Amino acid sequence: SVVKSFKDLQLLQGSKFLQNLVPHRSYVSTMILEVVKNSVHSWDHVTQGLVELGFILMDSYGPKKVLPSLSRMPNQHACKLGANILLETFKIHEMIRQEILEQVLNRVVTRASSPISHFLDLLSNIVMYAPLVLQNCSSKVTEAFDYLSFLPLQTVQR
Amino acid sequence: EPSSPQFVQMLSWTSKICKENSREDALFCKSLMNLLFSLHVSYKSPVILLRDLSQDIHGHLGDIDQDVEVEKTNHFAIVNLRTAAPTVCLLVLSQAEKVLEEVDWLITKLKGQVPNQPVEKAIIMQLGTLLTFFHELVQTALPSGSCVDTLLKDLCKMYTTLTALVRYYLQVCQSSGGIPKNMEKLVKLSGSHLTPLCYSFISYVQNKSTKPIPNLIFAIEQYEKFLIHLSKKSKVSLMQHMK
DNA sequence: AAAAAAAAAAAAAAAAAAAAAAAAAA
DNA sequence: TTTTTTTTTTTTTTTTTT
Repeated sequence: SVVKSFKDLQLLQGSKFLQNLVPHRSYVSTMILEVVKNSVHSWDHVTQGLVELGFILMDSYGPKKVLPSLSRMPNQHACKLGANILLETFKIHEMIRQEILEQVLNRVVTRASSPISHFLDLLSNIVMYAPLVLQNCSSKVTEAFDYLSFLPLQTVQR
Repeated sequence: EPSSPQFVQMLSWTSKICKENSREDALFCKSLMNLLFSLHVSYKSPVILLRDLSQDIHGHLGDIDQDVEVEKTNHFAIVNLRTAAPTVCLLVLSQAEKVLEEVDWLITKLKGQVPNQPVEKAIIMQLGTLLTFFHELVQTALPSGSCVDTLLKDLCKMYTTLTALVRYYLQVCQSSGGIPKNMEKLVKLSGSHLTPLCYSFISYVQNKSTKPIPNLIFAIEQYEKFLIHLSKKSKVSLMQHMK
């Protein structure tokens, strides 16, 4: 339901003839990012499923072809919807830090053969956003320092 | 920005270069036509430009029956015997494939829908203009490279879109009751103009001496079968328009 | 008034895309 | 003689059937 939405949006944006007919529909991307805003109050039931959708979108649609439009642009846009789900979910839900942050790190550290640039982007965003909110969930970082020797060099620099 | 006057200035300049300068070198014509199309399709539907370019291809290449004297060189100057035969045909058929994908998306959303009337009016307008476009190309003699099988595949896509359209008409005809008149002219044009010359083109490609031609004949017979069911369940005889 | 092989998991087939090789032109 | 393009092949992914 997310990949179909991005295919539809790419098809309309590439052609004016379809822009004249079809009146501007909300897409599943904007609806999901509304769910993450809505869930702040009491909806903790929702947010453990937001985290699983985030990492299913990133895990399934991340790059591999560099280690084209149709294999690239509705898969680039889903994988960057994933990171947006997890970064907006990380900011407001003060209890699924250490469930995103130990799972981002667990994909950066252990995979290291498949391309993982998207997780380093997400980890950069998560850190850079607030290291003030990461000093309450910091030991998940310093347990991946002990695995730094065995990584390839570019992953260590990154 | 695609609504700016500088967009229209760039589109007019590109079109003027396309209307004057010949330049017999395939890569230059291909990249310049791609620039023109890329500008055009973000402004308005390209079907007029596709129609004129098919007329140029028909005028340069000729006909299958070798007794049709047609020359329409006035339209677009970047059309040559060494340019329009290998390279321009693939580009105009690829853009036509894109327009067929767009109307397929519209047809599928119109099936799922049951905002109603102008949508289907624009759909049958694009299909009519593309029908005249395809009518101009089916009579021509293309080289036996990728061009002929690309024409068969895109004609299969054309007939598939027509089949899906009359399928939506089969879905909708019970609630309202009746066929709009523009659809009647469209099915007259598809029966009279396209399909006999499609048969003649199959004979033309077959006589000169394996998968696309069975696909195409299956597509056209499924079109005729769904048209039988529509002409029964619509209280109108659309086979007197057909041959 | 006529139409279908869909029947939780797995396997096979088809399609598409990417890479490699070969041929041609300067 | 080299570089680019085109054509073919192989691999991977998705869908449909048992």
